[PDB]
Amino acid sequence: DEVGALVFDIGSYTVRAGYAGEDCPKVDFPTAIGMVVEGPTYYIDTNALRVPRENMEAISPLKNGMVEDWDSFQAILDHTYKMHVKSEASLHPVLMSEAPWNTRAKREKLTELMFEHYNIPAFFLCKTAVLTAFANGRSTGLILDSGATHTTAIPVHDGYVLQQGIVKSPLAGDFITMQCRELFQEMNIELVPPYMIASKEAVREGSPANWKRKEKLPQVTRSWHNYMCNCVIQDFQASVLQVSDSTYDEQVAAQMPTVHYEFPNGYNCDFGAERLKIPEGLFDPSNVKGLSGNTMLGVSHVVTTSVGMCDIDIRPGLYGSVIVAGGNTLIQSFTDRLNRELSQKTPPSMRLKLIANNTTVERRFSSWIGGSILASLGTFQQMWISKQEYEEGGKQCVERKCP
Amino acid sequence: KRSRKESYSVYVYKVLKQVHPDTGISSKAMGIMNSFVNDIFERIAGEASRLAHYNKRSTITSREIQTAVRLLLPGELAKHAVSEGTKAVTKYTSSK
Amino acid sequence: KSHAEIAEQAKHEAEIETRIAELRKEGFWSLKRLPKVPEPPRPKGHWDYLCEEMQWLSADFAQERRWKRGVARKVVRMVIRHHEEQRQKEERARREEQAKLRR
Amino acid sequence: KRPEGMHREVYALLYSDKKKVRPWKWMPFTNPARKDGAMFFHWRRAAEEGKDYPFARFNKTVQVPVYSEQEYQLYLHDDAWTKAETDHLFDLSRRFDLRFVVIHDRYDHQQFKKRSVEDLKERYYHICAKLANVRAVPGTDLKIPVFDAGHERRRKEQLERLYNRTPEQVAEEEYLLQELRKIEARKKEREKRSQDLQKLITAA
Amino acid sequence: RAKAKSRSSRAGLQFPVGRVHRLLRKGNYAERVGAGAPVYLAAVLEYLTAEILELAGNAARDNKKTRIIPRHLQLAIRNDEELNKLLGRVTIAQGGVLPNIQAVLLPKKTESHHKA
Ligand SMILES: Nc1ncnc2c1ncn2[C@@H]1O[C@H](COP(=O)(O)OP(=O)(O)OP(=O)(O)O)[C@@H](O)[C@H]1O
Repeated sequence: DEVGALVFDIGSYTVRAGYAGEDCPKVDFPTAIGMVVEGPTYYIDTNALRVPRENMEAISPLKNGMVEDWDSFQAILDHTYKMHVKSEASLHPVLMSEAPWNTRAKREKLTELMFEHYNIPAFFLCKTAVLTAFANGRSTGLILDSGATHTTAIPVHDGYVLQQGIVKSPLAGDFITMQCRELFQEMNIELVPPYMIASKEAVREGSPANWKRKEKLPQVTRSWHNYMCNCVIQDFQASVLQVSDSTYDEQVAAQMPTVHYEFPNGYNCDFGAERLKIPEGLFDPSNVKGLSGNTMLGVSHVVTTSVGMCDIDIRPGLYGSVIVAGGNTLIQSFTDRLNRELSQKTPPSMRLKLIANNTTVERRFSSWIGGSILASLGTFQQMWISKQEYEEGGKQCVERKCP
Repeated sequence: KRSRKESYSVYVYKVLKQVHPDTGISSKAMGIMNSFVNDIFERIAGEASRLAHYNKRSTITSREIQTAVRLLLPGELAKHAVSEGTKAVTKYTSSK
Repeated sequence: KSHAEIAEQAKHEAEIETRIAELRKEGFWSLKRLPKVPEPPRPKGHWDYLCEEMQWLSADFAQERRWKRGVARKVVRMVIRHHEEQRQKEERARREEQAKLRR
Repeated sequence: KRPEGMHREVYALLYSDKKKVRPWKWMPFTNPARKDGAMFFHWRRAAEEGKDYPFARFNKTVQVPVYSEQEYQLYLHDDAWTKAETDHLFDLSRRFDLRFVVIHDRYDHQQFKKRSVEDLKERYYHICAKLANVRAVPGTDLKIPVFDAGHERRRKEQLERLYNRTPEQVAEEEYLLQELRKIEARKKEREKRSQDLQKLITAA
Repeated sequence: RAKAKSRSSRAGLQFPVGRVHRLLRKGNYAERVGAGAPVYLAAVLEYLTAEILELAGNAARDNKKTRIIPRHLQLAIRNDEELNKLLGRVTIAQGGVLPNIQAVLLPKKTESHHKA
């Protein structure tokens, strides 16, 4: 059942690669790898990417959870294979995750790219929602994945995704980063990434930062500077932001304790109601500046819409198995707000139940853990796409063995 | 705000199923079995306490319980309980 | 009572009328709810075997993660105990000098 | 002298009341459940190098029937369904273990017109029943209990009506719930009691 | 820490040695209960319960029933020589005494042909 394999979870934010059967991925690095057109050189290591040099324009090999640069994809695959894996691809089957909305053309091109270039013994392309359901202990249920690019509610019934029930919303990590940018700009906060700081001195709360700029600066692009700024913004998110328990109330938002945070340049200040007004857009995009439009569906709205487009015979099961995953889901009180909104919306007959997985490893790596336990099953041995299957049936075999 | 009450229904149904896989037990029969368990518990405990007190001892030990079982259970019923208890103590101290 | 009972009784007739109105609205009792479902199950189902093995292995993986974290906690607390007991053993070597005097 | 020599408690209770040579190796193996002969590897023992793969038994495929072109053209002809429209249904059934809740989604709506779940299932079961009725010797469950698609349709519709009930059909619906008992008690306790009391007054 | 093992599992008993020792230590039966007293008590309780349950199941199977009832417990307790000696003072709710057979009526007297 357990054979030496490599489960690849290529997320839009981070790519997780490891051996099937492990509790955690072997490596986890940001997906927005820096690129320099020298062929082009790519850096697939946190210590080799977030470095004060080497312009490294961020190419983001994938976008919207789908492959968009096959050359950069080959480069990142090669680096992951001989940097942390350090093994011949021909000796290990490959189980790779895919976005449910991934087109067949991509699927097939990726499949053939792993048989004529890497010559892997077997292949399999499973959807992220299926893997998530597989990990959390449910074959039927709704997968709520609030990633960096999009927040999606993917209904899984009997291990298969119901495309008609897929609902997507652009309110994701990118939206949170944009809101944090706007908040910093409104509070006259200079977002100085670490690579620009030579040294700093402790200053009083709210006072201007006293930091020295490095004289021998790197030759960075606007893209790489924005990438460093977005990393700092994501740190700020993980450190400060918190979802409101109930619908955002300005009066109640001003009664919550503040959270202290110091930027890399030394600037530090306490945040009050501004840290709880940003995460409200995820659930209620109406009260969002610059987002003038009601078509955007909130997390609870996305869930209810995804469940509504499915057959009523399975909606009870979907509500009874609503798996929450993604990095954005790690924000404080997000789960409580989501459960409250769903209980208020979910009809009484439908027994709402939220799986109690909330750990960072359990959340961000749910998709990878799913494939890890799926490739370790003896029953899964009969579903592999063997090299002979690809050589005979061609690239289109991906559509039959792993629909 | 719950007022939970305990019982041996968990170790008696288990014993029943291990000795009688196919035969069940009703709720009232379970209560009667629990009452018997508690009554024998009280009897053995009181006998061991009194036996220890006779010897000017402030501790009830396995020997006191063994002699109390010898005294209470009649004829060819004590021996079996004593043997079971001794074999459980020997298997308990052996760290198995 | 037993006088001017119309004020109380006409309410029941109004409630009957509202009951008919609601039956027209969505329905009081859904007509013929789940009368027949003859779909015969598969002999076993490959997917049902896969789901059984999936449950078996997922429960195992979860328990194994929990047990691994518990064992890590155990070993860390054990090394902390080793250091604390080394210092307590220095103190007890002093107490053993005292006990040797005593002996 | 006391023999003892054993544990204190057990002793008192008893007396007071008188080379491995099995190497694991990385072995290749072929799974009988596969027809392509794909060679996989497994961590097996040395005592069973060459034994068949045990999990192959968990490969019972669904019993989707297969029929010839002539049989189709003769018996399974349908004005509303063409071969290109019918073969895809059975292909999806064979591919997804004959579950219609997933087959509907997989339906290629580009080349094929939109079909519900109930009508797809009805067409499938009708094709199966015809294949059985045109077969005598193989005993293909001639009397298949084909479900009534119309009853299934109205059931799907009434329960869907019972689904969306937010404004007043779930909260104010408690009124109709209480009425379910009031009308079953008040109506009787009024009219039948009126009859009974009239008969009593007649006897009185 | 190490995986905690209960005391019922070590000895190999089903009844709770833990709860037994608990009732004992704060039951005022003594000042400092021994470590082996509760194990032995639970073992004897388990043996007696197993015996009475065996007898009750036998009586139920003889009566063609699946669920044990006070009838079966009473029958088992009063049939066994030693359990009755142990539970002579005890009375059971919804129980009954051992019955007599009515077949004796047939070959002595029955309804005659008079106006039958
Ligand atoms: N500790 C944290 N606290 C709060 N938010 C976080 C934390 N860590 C990451 N995030 C947010 O989560 C986002 C990353 O999402 P994640 O990587 O889980 O999606 P994903 O699994 O890659 O989705 P997909 O598989 O569809 O690509 C980031 O944009 C970041 O803002």
